[PDB]
Amino acid sequence: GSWLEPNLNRKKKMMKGRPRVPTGGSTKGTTVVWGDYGLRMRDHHRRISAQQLKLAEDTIKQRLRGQKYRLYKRVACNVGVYVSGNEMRMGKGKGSFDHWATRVAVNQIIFEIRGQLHEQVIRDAFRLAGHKLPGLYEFVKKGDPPVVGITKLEDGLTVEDLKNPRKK
Amino acid sequence: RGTLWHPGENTIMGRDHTIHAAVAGYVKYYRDPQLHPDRQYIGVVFNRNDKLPYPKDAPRKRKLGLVAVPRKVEEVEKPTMSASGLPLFVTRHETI
RNA sequence: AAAUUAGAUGUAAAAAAAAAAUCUUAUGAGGGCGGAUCCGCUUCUAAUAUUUUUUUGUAGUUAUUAUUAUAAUAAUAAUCAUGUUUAUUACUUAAAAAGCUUAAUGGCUUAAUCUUGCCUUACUGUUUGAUUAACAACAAAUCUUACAGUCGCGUAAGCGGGGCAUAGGAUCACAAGAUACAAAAAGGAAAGAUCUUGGAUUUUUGGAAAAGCUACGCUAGGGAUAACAGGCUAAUUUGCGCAAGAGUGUACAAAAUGAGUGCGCGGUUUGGCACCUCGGCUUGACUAAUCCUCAUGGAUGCAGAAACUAUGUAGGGUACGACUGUUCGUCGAUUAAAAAGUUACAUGAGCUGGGUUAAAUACGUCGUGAGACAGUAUGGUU
RNA sequence: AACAAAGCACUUUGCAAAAAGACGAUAAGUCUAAGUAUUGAGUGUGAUUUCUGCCCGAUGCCGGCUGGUUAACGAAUUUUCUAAAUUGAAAAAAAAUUUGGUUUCAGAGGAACCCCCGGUUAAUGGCGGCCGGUCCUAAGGUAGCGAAAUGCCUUGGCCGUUAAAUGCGGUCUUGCAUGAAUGAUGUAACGAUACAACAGCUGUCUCUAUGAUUGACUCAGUGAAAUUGGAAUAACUGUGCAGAUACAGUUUACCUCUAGUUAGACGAGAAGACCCUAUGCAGCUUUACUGUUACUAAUUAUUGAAUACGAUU
RNA sequence: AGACAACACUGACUAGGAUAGCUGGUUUUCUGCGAAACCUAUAAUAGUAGGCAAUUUAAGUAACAUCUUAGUAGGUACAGAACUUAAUCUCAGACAAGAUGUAGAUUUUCAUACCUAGGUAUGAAAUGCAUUUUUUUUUGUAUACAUCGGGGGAUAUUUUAUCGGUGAGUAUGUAGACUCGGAAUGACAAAGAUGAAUCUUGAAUAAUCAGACAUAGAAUGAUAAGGUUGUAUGUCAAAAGGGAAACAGCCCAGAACAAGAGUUAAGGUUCCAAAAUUAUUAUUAAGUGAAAUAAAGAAAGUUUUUAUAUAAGUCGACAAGAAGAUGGGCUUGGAAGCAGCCAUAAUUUAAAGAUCUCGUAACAGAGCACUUGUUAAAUCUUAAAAGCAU
Ligand SMILES: [K+]
Ligand SMILES: [K+]
Ligand SMILES: [K+]
Ligand SMILES: [K+]
Ligand SMILES: [K+]
Ligand SMILES: [Mg+2]
Ligand SMILES: [Mg+2]
Ligand SMILES: [Mg+2]
Ligand SMILES: [Mg+2]
Ligand SMILES: [Mg+2]
Ligand SMILES: [Mg+2]
Ligand SMILES: [Mg+2]
Ligand SMILES: [Mg+2]
Ligand SMILES: [Mg+2]
Ligand SMILES: [Mg+2]
Ligand SMILES: [Mg+2]
Ligand SMILES: [Mg+2]
Ligand SMILES: [Mg+2]
Ligand SMILES: [Mg+2]
Ligand SMILES: [Mg+2]
Ligand SMILES: [Mg+2]
Ligand SMILES: [Mg+2]
Ligand SMILES: [Mg+2]
Ligand SMILES: [Mg+2]
Ligand SMILES: [Mg+2]
Ligand SMILES: [Mg+2]
Ligand SMILES: [Mg+2]
Ligand SMILES: [Mg+2]
Ligand SMILES: [Mg+2]
Ligand SMILES: [Mg+2]
Ligand SMILES: [Mg+2]
Ligand SMILES: [Mg+2]
Ligand SMILES: [Mg+2]
Ligand SMILES: [Mg+2]
Ligand SMILES: [Mg+2]
Ligand SMILES: [Mg+2]
Ligand SMILES: [Mg+2]
Ligand SMILES: [Mg+2]
Ligand SMILES: [Mg+2]
Ligand SMILES: [Mg+2]
Ligand SMILES: [Mg+2]
Ligand SMILES: [Mg+2]
Ligand SMILES: [Mg+2]
Ligand SMILES: [Mg+2]
Ligand SMILES: [Mg+2]
Ligand SMILES: [Mg+2]
Ligand SMILES: [Mg+2]
Ligand SMILES: [Mg+2]
Repeated sequence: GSWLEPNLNRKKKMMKGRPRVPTGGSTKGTTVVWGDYGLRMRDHHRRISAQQLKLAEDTIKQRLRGQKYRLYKRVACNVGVYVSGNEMRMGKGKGSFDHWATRVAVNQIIFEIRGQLHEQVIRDAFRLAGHKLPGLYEFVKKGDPPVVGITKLEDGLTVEDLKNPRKK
Repeated sequence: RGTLWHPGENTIMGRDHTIHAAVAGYVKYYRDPQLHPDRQYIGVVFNRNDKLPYPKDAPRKRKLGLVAVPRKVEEVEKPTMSASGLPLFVTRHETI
């Protein structure tokens, strides 16, 4: 399939669910792994649609057209969102398929980029993509430390320090 | 549904895989790698302090489970005539 | 592409001996001390396991090489084999899948699968303990024990009261067998009783033989469930703002214009929930997201004029007519302009009753019909 | 605009004891009628002009076989219990047969309805698709009419009428969903029916003004009513069974009446109106369930004979 | 016309004979205890029955509750990528030896035809670079022998930093029907201890069967509802009192009656209004705020921190400079740094992009990057982050 159209059945209805909320110190998906720069969702955990991620991709291509770059996607739309009619009454079963979506935890990377381009030219492409995506986004470089929840592990900070009851 | 636990010491499995107690004791959940390295068993021991599985070289621990009563010696006195003066049984034999 | 057959892990198979320690066990020494066998302390011995532990030995046989005088010594290699090599035997060979009466889940590979032999226990009566006192009661249910009776398989121990497990409703009436209970004066019988058994979309499946209209309607109730309004909400809206800027603007992003979007306000439209069971006329009040009038910034795209956009600003004004029951909308002709919204979509104990609108009636459509209709038409105690 | 109506049409009625129809806990009997097929009753349509097409398959009704079916009746069959007798058994014994009583089974033949054949549309009713061709039906909407009292789309198109036409009139039509006695269509005459236009006329309006009488107001006389938990009964914002004179906060207000006015007191009155509920009702409908009748058919009895023919075989 | 038949007519009036699982009502005091709005069944869903269970007071208790210690069942949060699901990323290939042709130095060893055990040669090898090597016409070792179709282009034919597929990865993510790892909590039972009899049984015998809100976590809806529906806990219901301005459900706390500057909870202490105008250190200048947080975002508001510049003159202003090959080549009517395309090693300078912003039809021309000088700061430059504000 694709990162926007999975090889799943639209008839099997999926429960709403919730995005992951790491409460045990997990940094899963909070670092740049493939590209040199990344786009991080820094505010809150959300469920992004496939039409919003497609527009974000078009915005990065429209701004970087005519140049050499490699765009990576770290999210996959594998969550079916079934919307019942707004004009319908409550009950009478679950709604029909509307669109695909993906659940993203806080401080996770959405897009990564690698190419022979200038940093400022990539900051603008991610700035525009962030403007059109739901929530607040941030520019990240490869090598930056991971994030535990909403706290960055900077200046020798470790996960065991965040778990230690004594922190004063 | 199926044998998640297997019948061990002093237990019997039912038709529907239900595990029962076969003696009066205390339930025990344990594993026996000597008998099977991938099974877990349920047992019943007579002493709450016993630990299963028992070592294969130790004597079986078993209880009598009987009560002593005086034996009944039968008396050969069954009468032949009933209280009404009638025979309790009449015997007939054929002839060829 | 799809027919059959043959394959698809590895190891082991002469043989050990010895010392200590760590537990754990013992219906071992009838151990000892207290309160033979029970309980608490316990020393010794024995057994399993564990240590990478202190080690000793690792031959014999067949052959090879070297040395020594065919034999001895050392080293190297091979070595399950007294057995019709198609060897055999033991252990090992992820997960999924196949199979196991039917879906799914769990389970079985050391059997619950498969093959074969002999069989019918898919037995009769009674009965134990459970399902943390089955289904959060009762009942119909599920699992299980023992005794008696007598059959099967097995060398034996023993197993067997259907199926690997989880998806088939009673009473009543009726019918077929048994039991020897009672027998309405008496002898019989009939009709009854007990046990076994059978026939059910009794499917509203704890089990009635059962179609509609009412706008001519009635009674008891509910607002415990609707239509109007209010309340909550804000998907949506013919309501707006801000951010970013693909693009249009001969040039030039932001004079004007603004794709698909993101962040919000507001409570006008259509909706959700269920706290709670029209229009016109007259007369206002209020809001400001402004149609005119007043001040004003920007405008390769502000010469002037007029208009565009935007900022202040709600004092006053925003009229007349034709059509439509109309708010709305369309149109005629003037005007500086002929803008909106809230107020129970202001105002019927102020008016109107054209729309909606009970009884009458007709048309079309639907209905076997009585009748019905988000239909249409004339009339209808304000 | 509904009903009736003159007219039109269909069905029915032969009168010999009761013409049919209606009435009669149910009859005698009455009306029909001192009538007789040009009579009476029932049904639909609704003067007259011009007309009333296709389908008898379904439903209803009528007619029809020396037919089928066929309840009662009935040829031929059969059983339970018991009494007595016989046979049998004659051992602890039933069992079988005949008869009496008692109690069951049983159906060759044998009515109407029904099955079957035909007739009937001013009987209830029906009157097509696909692309000149083709499939289907009992038959496929004929004549005429047609944005209609019938039309959702829709304010259909065009013309006339208006300064401006969702109206009205004329006209074309592919008419969601016209149609021929549930009649089709066009005039004269008639209408407190409905719609539209013109002229005149007007206080309907622009836009009201003045005048008159009676009430309203005051004095004297007489003297009600609905209503009322109790009240010392302000404004705003908020709150709250979610719209406050009464709660919170703040503001404002000397006490008490009269005449006006109706914004609120979710004002009053009417269980008035709607929706829903009840194993509550009523009337009506029908191929709902279960029943009773009209009516039809057969037959014991009242009720006795003759002859022939036909069919069973 | 369901019209009329004497208040009434889709069937009058009157006398006799009803029911109503529905609505309303049910009258003195004191005292003790004290629910439920759930399950199952029902022609049920406004009802009813049986349970759970409120009450009365006897008979029992190895009762019941709680904690401690040891033990047991079970897989949630979390975490992870093993198995399974979605998507994505990387790799798909290396060494040793041998062989091959080559350029060498012409020493040594070896095989050869010689001469006379040496030597002239003549060949090979040794030494140094390549080449061949994942199934080859190259064996071995180590490894998963480790890869196929289609479509472009190149020349029946080969090739790919293109698509799909296979293999490998202790690569990245994803989770109601994934759980290898794995809590707390809760549940079961044993002993002991504690406690307010709270437990069981016997006998007697009810009410209740739309619950509401808060908190956490879900399904549903639209990650809306004072929405609907489960789970856990509590309150209200049936609970007054203090706090939350007013307040069923929130924070405290359970009212038998009085007295007290009594002791406290939540909550507060300038005045309304009982109690601090009580102390310490900072921030804010907006009445922001002060008992119901409006967002993204903007910005010489301010503070702090962390980097950083400065008499080698920071920062700002001012003065002058800012060359030459050269009008780079192409394109174009024209393209001269500045429409577009390609290139953009140099050169000389205190420095100067084959050119960043205006300008010309094209040149010209005015600025910038950059360079020097003058003025001039002795805690005084610039930037970022954070806090509170606009
Ligand atoms: K016909
Ligand atoms: K016929
Ligand atoms: K016929
Ligand atoms: K017969
Ligand atoms: K026609
Ligand atoms: Mg965004
Ligand atoms: Mg089997
Ligand atoms: Mg067998
Ligand atoms: Mg139970
Ligand atoms: Mg008798
Ligand atoms: Mg039932
Ligand atoms: Mg049941
Ligand atoms: Mg009507
Ligand atoms: Mg309600
Ligand atoms: Mg200007
Ligand atoms: Mg003024
Ligand atoms: Mg209104
Ligand atoms: Mg009013
Ligand atoms: Mg009238
Ligand atoms: Mg006529
Ligand atoms: Mg007659
Ligand atoms: Mg008529
Ligand atoms: Mg007519
Ligand atoms: Mg008979
Ligand atoms: Mg016959
Ligand atoms: Mg005709
Ligand atoms: Mg007709
Ligand atoms: Mg007076
Ligand atoms: Mg209020
Ligand atoms: Mg008061
Ligand atoms: Mg009033
Ligand atoms: Mg008045
Ligand atoms: Mg009527
Ligand atoms: Mg009447
Ligand atoms: Mg109490
Ligand atoms: Mg409760
Ligand atoms: Mg029932
Ligand atoms: Mg009820
Ligand atoms: Mg696990
Ligand atoms: Mg609620
Ligand atoms: Mg209550
Ligand atoms: Mg209280
Ligand atoms: Mg206060
Ligand atoms: Mg004090
Ligand atoms: Mg004070
Ligand atoms: Mg303030
Ligand atoms: Mg050039
Ligand atoms: Mg130029």
